[PDB]
Amino acid sequence: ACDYTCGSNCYSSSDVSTAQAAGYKLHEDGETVGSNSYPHKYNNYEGFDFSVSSPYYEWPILSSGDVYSGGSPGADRAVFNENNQLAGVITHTGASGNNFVECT
Ligand SMILES: Nc1nc2c(ncn2[C@@H]2O[C@H](CO)[C@@H](O)[C@H]2OP(=O)(O)O)c(=O)[nH]1
Ligand SMILES: [Ca+2]
Ligand SMILES: [Ca+2]
Repeated sequence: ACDYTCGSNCYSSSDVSTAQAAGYKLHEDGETVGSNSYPHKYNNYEGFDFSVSSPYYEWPILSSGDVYSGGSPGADRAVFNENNQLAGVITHTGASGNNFVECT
């Protein structure tokens, strides 16, 4: 079973932990990858009810199981905060334009 389902994508907690660890490390070292410069601040325009404190940062999580390194980011994102706490897993899949909806 999936711990997180983003559209047709199935993720386990380990997938998210691995993605988050890579994103958080880049954030701490003040480095970014990809033309869209990940990881970067997530403003929460959507108004999701995150249970952890801000600031929030978004980092791509890939369906292939591979850690994002600069190519096409896809539709799914792991959102973490300054204390390395997972805020949530979101996706553009099933959402209009560049909006996000939460993964179930
Ligand atoms: N939809 C959305 N985009 C955000 C948010 N925070 C930052 N962004 C960025 O604002 C712009 C319009 O959505 C994009 O550059 C998007 O970045 P990403 O495209 O890298 O997610 C947010 O809370 N919601
Ligand atoms: Ca997996
Ligand atoms: Ca692989």
